[PDB]
Amino acid sequence: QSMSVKGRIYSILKQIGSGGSSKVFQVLNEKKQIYAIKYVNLEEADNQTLDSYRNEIAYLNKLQQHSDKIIRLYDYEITDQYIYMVMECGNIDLNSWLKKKKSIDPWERKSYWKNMLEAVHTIHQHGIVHSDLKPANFLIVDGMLKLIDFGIANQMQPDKDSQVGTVNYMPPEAIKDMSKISPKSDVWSLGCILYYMTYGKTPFQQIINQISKLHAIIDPNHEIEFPDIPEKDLQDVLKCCLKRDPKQRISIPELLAHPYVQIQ
Ligand SMILES: COc1ccc(Nc2cc3c(-c4cnn(C)c4)cccc3cn2)c(OC)c1
Repeated sequence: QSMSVKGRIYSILKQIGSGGSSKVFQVLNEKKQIYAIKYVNLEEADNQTLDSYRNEIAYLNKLQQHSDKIIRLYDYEITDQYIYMVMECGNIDLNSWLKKKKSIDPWERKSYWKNMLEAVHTIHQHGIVHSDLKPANFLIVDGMLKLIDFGIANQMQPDKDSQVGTVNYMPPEAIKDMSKISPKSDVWSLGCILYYMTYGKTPFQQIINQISKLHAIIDPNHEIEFPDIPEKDLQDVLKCCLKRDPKQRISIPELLAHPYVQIQ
């Protein structure tokens, strides 16, 4: 099968992912260049869902010129029935990659981390707080990590359980506030991803019961374990990201001036 976007024809190689009323396909243009096209079916979409997709497209377009750590959006077609977004095609998402890998290279972990900070910092500059960061929001595109979405609309999974979620990256202030959400909330989630890339587990994964897990995340008495590692700077980053008090938690601008990101 093939699809048309702004008078340009793309042939479908395969479906990469799905989630709700959206599908992502690996496609080729006439010159045999690879792209990823995101198709959103708007036929059963409520005003709230519509506005979320409009807001996600607007921010992707706006952020193109600000950072190359944001996934490229080349073109799009939006009607009342559907949305087509032509984007750069990545090799794999970070969650699928972390599930495969037995061990991560220290240099690779540092380079990916730098990319994540730059991408998240860019959205923060524009007043966006993602609030739902997790490895699946990151795409590996020829050695560099790029942010795929802004947490504004529907997330997707590779191609399966539509019920699947994770509270493993959720910050304490988001749970306590039941507005406490700030850029600091994304620092905690990034901290959890880096903790996963360092210890091979998220800080609270060992807790089965979801209620108990949420209780441990907000409990000041539940001490997060930071076992000794050769990179002392990395250990400091982790501890600074995973402070329960968001006022005491490190900021992204400070994380970008950290020895861990700036020094070999
Ligand atoms: C698990 O296997 C794969 C994961 C990702 C890719 N690339 C890819 C995924 C994209 C997703 C998306 C879809 N699902 N997720 C989690 C992100 C959205 C938007 C653009 C994308 C561009 N490129 C892939 O391409 C061969 C294979």
